[PDB]
Amino acid sequence: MTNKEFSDGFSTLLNSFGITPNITLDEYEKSTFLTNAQEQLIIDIYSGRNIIYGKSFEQTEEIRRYLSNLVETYETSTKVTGKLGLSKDSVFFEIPQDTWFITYEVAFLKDSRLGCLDGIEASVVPLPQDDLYRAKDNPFRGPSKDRVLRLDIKSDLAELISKYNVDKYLMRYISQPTPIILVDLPDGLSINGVSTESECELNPVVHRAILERAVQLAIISKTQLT
Amino acid sequence: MNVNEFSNEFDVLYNNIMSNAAPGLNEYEKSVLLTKAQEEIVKNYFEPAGNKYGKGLDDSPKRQIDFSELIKVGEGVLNTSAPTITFDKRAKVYDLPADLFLVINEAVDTNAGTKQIVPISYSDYTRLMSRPYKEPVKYQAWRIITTSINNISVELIVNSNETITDYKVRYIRRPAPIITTNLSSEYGDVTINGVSTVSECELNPIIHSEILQRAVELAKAAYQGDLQASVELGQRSE
Repeated sequence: MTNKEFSDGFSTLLNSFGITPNITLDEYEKSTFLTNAQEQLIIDIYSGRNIIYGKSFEQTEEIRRYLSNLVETYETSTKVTGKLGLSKDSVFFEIPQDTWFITYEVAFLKDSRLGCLDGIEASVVPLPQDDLYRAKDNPFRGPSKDRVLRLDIKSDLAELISKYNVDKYLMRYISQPTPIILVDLPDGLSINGVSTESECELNPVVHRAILERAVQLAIISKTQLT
Repeated sequence: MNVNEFSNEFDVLYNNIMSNAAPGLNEYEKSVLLTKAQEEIVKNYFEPAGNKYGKGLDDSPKRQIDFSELIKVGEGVLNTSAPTITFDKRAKVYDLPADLFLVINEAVDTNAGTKQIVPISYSDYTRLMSRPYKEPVKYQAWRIITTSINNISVELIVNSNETITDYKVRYIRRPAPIITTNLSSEYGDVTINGVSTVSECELNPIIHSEILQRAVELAKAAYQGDLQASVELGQRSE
C-alpha cells in the first residue's frame, strides 16, 4: 500500500466523517501512529513476543517475508584507537549507528601465529561481563582462532577480545525502518528526523497489520481517559 | 364543489346566519381568501406538525387522497443552453418544471441503471466531500440546488463514468387559484395569481369543505382586525 492508500484505509477503518460517532486524524497523527505501530510490531516480531505470530526473527517464512527489508550487511576494517578496555588484546570497532539488533556478526583474522590458516573467519560470540573473567582463560568458550568475544560499550562501539589480531569485522543487523510519513510535514516537525514523505520499506504483507495496529493505537489515544 | 357554491356557502357560513350580520364580502375578497386558505391548507397537510393529527403527505388514506389530484410527474431539462458556474466540477445542471410546489420523489435514469436521488443538505455535502470517495451509494444519486433564475435549477451528482439519460421528478403541482367570477372590470383588471378568469378548485373535493372553513376563519380574523387575531391565525401559514 502507498501513502495515499495508507491514509484512505486509515480513514475508512476509523469511519471518519460517517454518521456514527467516530475519530478524525490529521496526516501528522496518522503518520505518528503508523510509525509507532510499525516499530512496535517489528520489535515484538523480532523478540517473538507477538501472541498472534509467536515467532522470532527468522523462525518461519512469514517472519522472513515481513522483516526481510531491514536486514543490512556491514563491513569495516578501521579500529578506534583511544579507548579503555578489559584486556590488552582488545580492539574497538564503530557500529553503523542505524543498527537495531545485531543478528549475524563475524570477524576475519590476520595474524602470522595461526600459520596456513591466515584469513580465518571467526565467530563473534556476544559474551556477558559475568563470564568474561572465567572465559578469558577458557579454551572452549574463550578467544581463539575460531571464536571472538564481543562486549558492547558506550558511544556505539563493539569491544572485540581476540587472541589473534582482528583485521576485518562483518555484520548483518536489523536497520532503523524508514518512518511512514504521509505528507511533507511543515518546518520544525519530523518523525525520526525525516520531514518529507517516507514510504514503508517492508513488504505489503505486513502493511495491513501495521494499519490495524495503528488504528488500535489511535482509538487507545482518544479513549484512554473516558 | 364549483366556485358558485364556494361563494354561496361562504356567504351562508360567514354572515347570512350571524345575529348582527357583517357587510357581505366582495367576490375579489372571497377569491383572495379562498386562495389563501387553499395554500394554507396544502402547507398544513403536507407537514405532519402543521395539523393536529401529526400526519403528513402519505401518513393516512385521507392525506393520500388529499394530494392525489395535485401530484404531477415531470422531467428536468438539461441546462446546457447557456454556460454557468457549478459548485461541483462533476455535476450536471437540470431545470425543474415551473409549476413546482414541492418535490417528493426524484430519480435519474443512467446507462448504469435507474438511481434514486437523495437531496443532500449543505452540512451533509461538507461531511461527504471530506471523505475519500465522495460519490453516492450504489443505487442512489445526490442533489444540490444551484443558481436558480425564474425556476429551480438543480445539480445532479452521479458516480464517475455514468451518463444521465432521463431525470424524472414526481412533485406537487402549484395549486391554481379559486376565482368565483370573472375579475375583469372597466376600472382595472385585478388578478389573484396572474389570472382574472373563473378558476375552479382543481383539488379533490374532499378538502373543499376544509378550504371553505379556513376561508371563513380568515374572513372573520380580518373582520376583527386586531393584532391578536392576525398573529394567532398567522401561525398556521407555515
